[PDB]
Amino acid sequence: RFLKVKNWETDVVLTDTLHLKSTLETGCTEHICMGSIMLPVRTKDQLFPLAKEFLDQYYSSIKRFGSKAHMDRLEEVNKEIESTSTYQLKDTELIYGAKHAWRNASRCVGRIQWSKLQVFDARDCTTAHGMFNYICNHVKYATNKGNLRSAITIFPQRTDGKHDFRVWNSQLIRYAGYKQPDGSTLGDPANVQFTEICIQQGWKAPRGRFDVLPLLLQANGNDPELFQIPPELVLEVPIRHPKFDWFKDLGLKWYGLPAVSNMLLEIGGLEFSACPFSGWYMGTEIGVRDYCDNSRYNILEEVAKKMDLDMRKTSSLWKDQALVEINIAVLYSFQSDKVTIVDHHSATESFIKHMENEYRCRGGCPADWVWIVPPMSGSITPVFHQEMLNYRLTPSFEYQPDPWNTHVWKG
Amino acid sequence: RFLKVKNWETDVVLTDTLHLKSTLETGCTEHICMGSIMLPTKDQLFPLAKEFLDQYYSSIKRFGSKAHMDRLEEVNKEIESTSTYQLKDTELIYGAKHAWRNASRCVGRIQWSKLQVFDARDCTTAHGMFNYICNHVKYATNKGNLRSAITIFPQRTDGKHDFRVWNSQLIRYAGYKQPDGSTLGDPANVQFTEICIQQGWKAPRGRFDVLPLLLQANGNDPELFQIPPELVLEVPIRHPKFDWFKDLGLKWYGLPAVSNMLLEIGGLEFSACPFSGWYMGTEIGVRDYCDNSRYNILEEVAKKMDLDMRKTSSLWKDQALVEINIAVLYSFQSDKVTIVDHHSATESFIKHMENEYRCRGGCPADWVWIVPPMSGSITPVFHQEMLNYRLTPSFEYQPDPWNTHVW
Ligand code: HEM
Ligand code: HEM
Ligand SMILES: Cc1cc(N)nc(CCc2cncc(C3CCN(C)CC3)c2)c1
Ligand SMILES: Cc1cc(N)nc(CCc2cncc(C3CCN(C)CC3)c2)c1
Ligand SMILES: C[C@H](O)[C@H](O)[C@H]1CNc2nc(N)[nH]c(=O)c2N1
Ligand SMILES: C[C@H](O)[C@H](O)[C@H]1CNc2nc(N)[nH]c(=O)c2N1
Ligand SMILES: [Zn+2]
Repeated sequence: RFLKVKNWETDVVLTDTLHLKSTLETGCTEHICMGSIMLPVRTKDQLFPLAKEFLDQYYSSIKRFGSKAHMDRLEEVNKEIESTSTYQLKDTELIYGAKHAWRNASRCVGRIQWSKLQVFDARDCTTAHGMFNYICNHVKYATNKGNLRSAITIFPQRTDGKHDFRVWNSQLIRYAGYKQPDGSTLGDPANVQFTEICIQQGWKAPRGRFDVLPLLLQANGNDPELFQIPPELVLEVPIRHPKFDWFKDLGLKWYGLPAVSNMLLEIGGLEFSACPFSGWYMGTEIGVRDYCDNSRYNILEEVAKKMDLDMRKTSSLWKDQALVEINIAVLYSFQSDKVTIVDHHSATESFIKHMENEYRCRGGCPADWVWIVPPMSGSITPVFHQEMLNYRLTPSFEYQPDPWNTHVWKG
Repeated sequence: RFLKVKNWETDVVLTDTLHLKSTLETGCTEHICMGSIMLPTKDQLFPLAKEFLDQYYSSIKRFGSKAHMDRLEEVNKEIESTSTYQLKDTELIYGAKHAWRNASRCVGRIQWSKLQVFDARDCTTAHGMFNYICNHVKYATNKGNLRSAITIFPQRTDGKHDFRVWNSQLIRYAGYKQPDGSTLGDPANVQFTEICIQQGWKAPRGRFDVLPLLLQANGNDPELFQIPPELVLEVPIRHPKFDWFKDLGLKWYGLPAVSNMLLEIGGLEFSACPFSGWYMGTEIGVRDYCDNSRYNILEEVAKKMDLDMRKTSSLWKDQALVEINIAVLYSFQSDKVTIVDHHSATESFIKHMENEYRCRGGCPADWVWIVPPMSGSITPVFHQEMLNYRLTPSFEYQPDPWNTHVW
């Protein structure tokens, strides 16, 4: 079966066959599209076909499909599954698997980079202290004094679901949020709940606007433990504007390393519940969402006041004008400090070439338009005009419930 | 089966039950989402009529009444005898308003119940269509104080006598491919312009030539008519700060009027049903002016602003974009021509969505189309989960008549 996508700007038409290999469900039906919905213990029974599907893909990729090495490996995994109810991946398979989960991530505009991922195998880790050390090393490697390098650290896979490894932080580096008795918020309002957990767990909060949160780390299903990332490993960038000298006095900064730590990595049916991964920022993530969402730092008003825009009616587009200047400032600041960042024009242009390359060589590139299009200037980027097909391939990154809602406290 | 949508900015959760009444298919499956794809008999007819009449009679609190039953009775007999049926004026008006109410890609639906419906089912000739369209244009324009309207021509019979407006919109600018290899005017309209010329249009070969109407009545060959120039309200574009902006020579038309869609009501198909409201600024300033395949003016504007266009990361494109959109809104407002900015429009839509969930159990919405083409996440619709599904009455796409027409 063949599906066509068209780019309405260029009239380029692509043909997808890769979607034939999709296994997971989308959330949509013939009667309803859930394309804008944010969020729409395995028996041996279900496990071997998942292992087999993965190993077949791995051996095809190395041009050894149907080799004795392939057949022996299937054999070895089958016996390991029937004996132990699970199986261990070889380092090569783990690396291939992590790269492909990223390659398959339909919400990621950065995927041109997918084959360049440093994989840190942390499957020998046993304690929260061990997790802390692994994560410090990931932060140091990935940051690389501002010359950012993509990396993932993979902690032991799920067993019975009662011994999960989890990073309780949604991201490795994030700022605390504090709810004031008057209802105002200090810091990042998005992180108020997690900040409260940390305080409850014994974190001494400085109560400032940009306090780096401690790591809350869970090993082997035990209660999580608090650790402070060494401040010297946390690279930050003071935000200033190239023309507006008052912009520095807004007191803004941000961290250099975007590192998602709350997702689950599925490879060959195995589940890696703790798998922090990082790349580098696209400017709009900070300049549009982190700074300008009403529910985040929400600085649009203050900035517009300082530019002396007409703020009496929305039709002066004061919000849009200020948004642009803020995003110029983010990019300017990171570039000036030689910290890797990419603008939304470059990134979406690179994505289009990646997507086209994927169609030619892979038969498709699953992509979620709602996430791929940047949160400002959408139609002056080429992804806006690109039809996309969203489907789910494995290996994959998946959402999982927040650990505080599901954890059984040992005490 | 009962679906929740969440607003991630406000934490407000709405519960959708309205989707369970949807009939038409989405293009999506359990295995693939096609949310970003632009274009994904007596026995057929009577259940469609019944479903429609049931919802009509429910709407006026007369469900299960004798008048309900009598009407249902009358329609069924008419279908058995004549193979089709005729809508009562009340039903036609109800259906048209609900087609708009159901348009999942329309951000302006808070206005849905305030629609002026012109019944042109008595029309028989292309000259008649022209008169009805001129009257629509003049009524809807109202000297700049725009009023939403639809004009509805006779319904499809055997499919061989279709009424069609060949134009995709009532008011649009011609496009001409030059020897220079460049494109003059609106590049999106080169093909249709060629058809106009082939049909005898004497083209002015300018950059903002209002296309003539190509009107098809009763399945006959389309005829050419020029909308009276004094009925096409246009706005010269200037900027409140940049004096040089007027020198770009830009203008646009005040009346957004879609003429290529098919209105389905009660299984009946109205293949000619031009409708109009008023513009949201970004339609002109972002898409019409800044799409690379349209008037594509970003570079010229950025140069006049003397921006550093060496690096993408200067965001010169984004800066020029905002100023272009400031000029559009300022120009329409200064000339007192109705227009809405994307902040006001999306704020209105959130209020509408909440009304619809509260009073109807849902509101079908296509996020890909609802979120404005600039400044997406600083508008509230960006943070609003939406469910997209197809309800009738509806506006549907239909094939362009020049690939259909047996001349
Ligand atoms: C190397 C440069 C990268 C860039 C420029 C980039 C860009 C982005 C952006 C802008 C988003 C949307 C994030 C948001 O809106 O919250 C995203 C999401 C995502 N990225 Fe990438 N990314 C990069 C690297 C990576 C890497 C190394 C991985 C994994 C190995 C990855 C996997 C994902 C996944 C799974 C999502 C969806 C996250 C979610 O649903 O919350 N990305 N990326
Ligand atoms: C009165 C103010 C109105 C506003 C502000 C408004 C706004 C919009 C906008 C911005 C779009 C997207 C158009 C595009 O991107 O090409 C749209 C689409 C649409 N509108 Fe509305 N509209 C209004 C009136 C109406 C009326 C009166 C009707 C019908 C009676 C209508 C039915 C539709 C339909 C069917 C679409 C989708 C068209 C397509 O798929 O090409 N709108 N509207
Ligand atoms: C690997 C990767 C690369 C990249 N450019 N961005 C990301 C997301 C980064 C990120 C960092 N801190 C916090 C977040 C939050 C912001 C608020 N969003 C609603 C959820 C993600 C996201 C990940
Ligand atoms: C009723 C209505 C209201 C409104 N604000 N916009 C519309 C869309 C109007 C419209 C007018 N001229 C041209 C177009 C084209 C622009 C290019 N698009 C690809 C197709 C639609 C659309 C319709
Ligand atoms: C409701 C909607 O799905 C939600 O606001 C989405 C839209 N697109 C997004 N796109 C990105 N990259 N990141 C996001 O968090 C979101 N949020
Ligand atoms: C491919 C994609 O669906 C296409 O570019 C869409 C995106 N969203 C849109 N939204 C509106 N309102 N109008 C459009 O023409 C489009 N085009
Ligand atoms: Zn879908």
